[PDB]
Amino acid sequence: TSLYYMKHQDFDCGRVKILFFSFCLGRMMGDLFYNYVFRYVYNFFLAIFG
Amino acid sequence: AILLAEINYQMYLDRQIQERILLTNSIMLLQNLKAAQPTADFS
Repeated sequence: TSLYYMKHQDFDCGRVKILFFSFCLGRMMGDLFYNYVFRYVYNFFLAIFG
Repeated sequence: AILLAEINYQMYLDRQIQERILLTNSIMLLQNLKAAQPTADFS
């Protein structure tokens, strides 16, 4: 099943500066929605699959 | 004599109101610097 595994890619931390708040929304955007949402669910199918 | 006496007393009253102006603008400055905290974020 390791053939069918998408790794943990690190995304471009594109910083936005809301006044004095510097933080990259792209990074946690990818982290949540793919690196943790898509990733966990997919590996859950692989877990039930094996 | 008494006239320029109230002038002394009287721009002394302007004294106190200028001191109040000090107080107001200083507090406005502390308010904006509070809104201007230095962040320790490095990531």
